[PDB]
Amino acid sequence: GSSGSSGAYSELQMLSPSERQCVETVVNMGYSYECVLRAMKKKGENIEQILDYLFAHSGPSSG
Repeated sequence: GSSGSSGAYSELQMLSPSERQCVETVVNMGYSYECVLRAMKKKGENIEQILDYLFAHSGPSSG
């Protein structure tokens, strides 16, 4: 799912099924979209990772 050269941020608008779930997932866990988004593009594809990175920014609150 890619071809159009021009249009990067466009993805955000219509992310993929793997990215959407990633975001949504965490977003559901009780996180932000922007952060998660970045984290996702930072850590890539790996909730755990995104979580590890997220926590960093996020505050320590288990439960």
